[PDB]
Amino acid sequence: VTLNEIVGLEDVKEALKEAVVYPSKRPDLFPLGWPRGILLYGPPGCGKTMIAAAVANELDSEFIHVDAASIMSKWLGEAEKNVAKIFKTARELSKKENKPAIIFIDELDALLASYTGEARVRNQFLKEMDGLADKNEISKVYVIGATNKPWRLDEPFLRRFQKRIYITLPDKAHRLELLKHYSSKVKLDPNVNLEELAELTDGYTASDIRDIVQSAHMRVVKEMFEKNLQEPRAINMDDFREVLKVRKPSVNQDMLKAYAAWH
Ligand SMILES: Nc1ncnc2c1ncn2[C@@H]1O[C@H](COP(=O)(O)OP(=O)(O)O)[C@@H](O)[C@H]1O
Repeated sequence: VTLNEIVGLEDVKEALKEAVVYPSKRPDLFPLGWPRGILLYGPPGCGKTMIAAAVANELDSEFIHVDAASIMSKWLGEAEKNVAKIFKTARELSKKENKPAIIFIDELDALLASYTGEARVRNQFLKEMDGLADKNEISKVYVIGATNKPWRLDEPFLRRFQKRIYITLPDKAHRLELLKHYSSKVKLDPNVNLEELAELTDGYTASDIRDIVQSAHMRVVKEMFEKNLQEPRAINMDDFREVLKVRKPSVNQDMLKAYAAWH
């Protein structure tokens, strides 16, 4: 998974290049240092995972994909042990290959939740993060965290991520490119208006949009199968309309401004 495979997020692409790629490739050029914690926050299905992997891939760095919910445990002492082990692994990958290591931690807010005092997982995580910054550390390790509930992160936690990037719902023009992108792979009737579809999909995420196209395709595929035909008819505008009547956005009303509030 590469950067060219991601439709929008040109300024996000830039920010991460700036935070990770450039200092990894030219450390001498950052005499004022750089942060090693990047936080991607926003609604789900907006490309957070995608973009983290797309930069690991750009740098050809070592990569560790972690789901924070997976690290947690209903027994004492396992969650902070798991945390310690991930960072250690990374440190060692980095020094062994003499190259940077990227840990992508998805569902970051999970570290703060109650499975069992939750403080002990937090404090270990906070210590590893401060450890990355240490000017005696030989390993070059970066942490890219993602959440769709940033309000669940406390402020000391936020202080370890000195770069913090809001990834929003796609705008009309973003939606149009996503539409163009996903629909390119299926066959459309000339009466189909991407422009109007762009407008009707306000509130919908990038994966929602993919799902809308998939779901529209399925109307024709289903038509072919149930009549035992060879190939399906092209997708028409009404097909999208019927999908839109029944598929509402993954992101409801308030959550959209929980996000802009916190941002
Ligand atoms: N900018 C984008 N361009 C192309 N596809 C996207 C984009 N954003 C999201 N997607 C699609 O949505 C899916 C979910 O994206 P993901 O990176 O997991 O979202 P997040 O991590 O923000 O919850 C991906 O498999 C991809 O199919």
